Amino acid sequence: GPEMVRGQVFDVGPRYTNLSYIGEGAYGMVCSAYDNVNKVRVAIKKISPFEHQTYCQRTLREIKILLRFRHENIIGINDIIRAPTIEQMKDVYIVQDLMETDLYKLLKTQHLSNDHICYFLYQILRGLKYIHSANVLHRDLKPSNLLLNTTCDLKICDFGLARVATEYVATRWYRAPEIMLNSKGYTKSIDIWSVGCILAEMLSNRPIFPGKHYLDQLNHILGILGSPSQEDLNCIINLKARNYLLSLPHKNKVPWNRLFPNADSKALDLLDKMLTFNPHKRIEVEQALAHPYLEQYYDPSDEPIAEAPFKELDDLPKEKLKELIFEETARFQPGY
Ligand SMILES: Nc1ncnc2c1ncn2[C@@H]1O[C@H](COP(=O)(O)OP(=O)(O)NP(=O)(O)O)[C@@H](O)[C@H]1O
Ligand SMILES: *[C@@H]1[C@@H](C(=O)OC(C)(C)C)C(=O)CC[C@]1(C)C(=O)OC
Repeated sequence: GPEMVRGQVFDVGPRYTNLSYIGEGAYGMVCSAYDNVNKVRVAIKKISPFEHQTYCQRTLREIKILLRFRHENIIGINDIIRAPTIEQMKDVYIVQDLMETDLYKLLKTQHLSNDHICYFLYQILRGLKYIHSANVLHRDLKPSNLLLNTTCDLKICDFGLARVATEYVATRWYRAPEIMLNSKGYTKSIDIWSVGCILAEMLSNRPIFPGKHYLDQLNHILGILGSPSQEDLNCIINLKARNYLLSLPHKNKVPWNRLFPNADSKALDLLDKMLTFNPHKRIEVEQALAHPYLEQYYDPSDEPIAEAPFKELDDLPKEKLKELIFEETARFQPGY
């Protein structure tokens, strides 16, 4: 019958065999496998989203975007397996290139040198430059979706929340303050904040803004950035959120070099421009790439961009979204 892993059906044979559990997100279970047709190792993510409108959104968005992106620092989709009829389709298997680990797992075991922080940071921004050039926001960057192979190549993954320029997630320590405040008008700078948070974690092997909920999270951010300036306050669109922040006790800014006393000063300069409360003043991806911290790797001629930008699913019921997912995956079926 179907192949099985940890008591879960992984029906991807006969082409894909030798499944080995890797890990699990909040939505997908991921295995390595062997592709007997191309004679290569792959990863396969199983998702079962059709009972939940929000899971269907995640699935459709990830498939749609990843199939149009092609970049060394972004995971590609090789193949997609699902049932030959929509009525039988309950699971979707997304076949991707196999990576060895992710930044979350690496940081649990290793303290990175500065040269490795620069390289990983550069690869993040190089992928993000292409993403943002397509007018796409990733919106959920975090260490666990920064995949790594043995050659230390880095590929961004997990585009279920991506959108052209929310919902429950397993972590929001990497979310920009405006996400927790304004609740609308999200820009490319929200990704830059997330990258700033990842840079900080690579510098200390600890998350910079942990917190049990949004309120606690904002207190962590404010406890380091200090109370928002007048100009900062004006860039908050929702007046009730602005009044909330006005209600909090005053907080002084903690100098970055007190938090990271041994870090390279160039790294902290870039971190400061990334973890800027005001999204309009936050450094942009191409400016970050050209920052002196990254001069060993910066090479605009080898930092490609998308040919052209992309240019809604919240209203669609889950039955409509399942039709759309069936349609989007037909190109991997025989007889399309
Ligand atoms: N192509 C891949 N190669 C190797 N490991 C992978 C690959 N894709 C995912 N993983 C691992 O599997 C984990 C879960 O993948 P992910 O795509 O984030 O699942 P998700 O449930 O859909 N979203 P999330 O809950 O945010 O993690 C990742 O954090 C990696 O550890
Ligand atoms: C990284 C070093 C390494 O072992 O990578 C990790 C797995 C620890 C991240 C190494 O062996 C020499 C230098 C590299 C390859 C590197 O990327 O330097 C820029």
